[PDB]
Parts: sequence; structure tokens; C-alpha cells
Amino acid sequence: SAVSAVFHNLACRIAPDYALEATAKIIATAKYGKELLYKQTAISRAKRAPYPSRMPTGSGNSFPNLNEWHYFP
Amino acid sequence: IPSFQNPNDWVFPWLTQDTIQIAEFYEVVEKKETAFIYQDPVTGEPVS
Repeated sequence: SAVSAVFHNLACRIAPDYALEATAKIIATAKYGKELLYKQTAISRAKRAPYPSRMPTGSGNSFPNLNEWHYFP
Repeated sequence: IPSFQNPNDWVFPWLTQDTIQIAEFYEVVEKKETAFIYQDPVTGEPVS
């Protein structure tokens, strides 16, 4: 699936060497293609960072056996 | 230098040098008794 992205981005970069510039379809597919390759990565990197230095340990919690959640959990 | 198992927290927002523990247990036995009647020679009154 990574094939369908790359050869558009590659054909754009070697184009000024040949005194050419890529057409509208090549630059559009190049950007949309590389975005779909990064699509799975940006989903997996999503999730909130651990709780701050000051966070309650709660009393709705049942037997946490700890006071303070610092960067402990 | 006895212990129980520590009743106290193990989180320890402070730590005292010695807090060593001993448990006083209470068990029940009825035992009871009977008789043992005496007199009082001081100013009368028998059947004490």
C-alpha cells in the first residue's frame, strides 16, 4: 500500500533536474498518499499523557491503598 | 521487640522511629463459683 504514495513524491523531486514540474494529479495523490501511510501512525500515537503531580486518590475508589497519584499510576 | 503485623499504613507520609506493637487479647471463660460463706467477727453479722 506504500507503493501508491511514494512514486508520485519521487517523480516530483527529480522533475526540476529534467526541467519539468509535476501536474496537478501527481502532487494531489502524493500528499493524499503519504497522509494515508501516516494515518495508522497518528491513530496509535493518540492517547492522553498521565495524570498531573496533584491528583486526588479519591474515596469513590475501593481500597487503592495509596495516597496521592503523582506520576505513580 | 514484638509486632502484630503493623496496624498502621505502609504509605508513610511520615515515619516514626519506633511504633512497635503488642496485642492484648480478651477471651471469655465463665468459670463461676459456689458456696464459701463465712461470718464477720467484727461487730456481728454472720452469713457474709
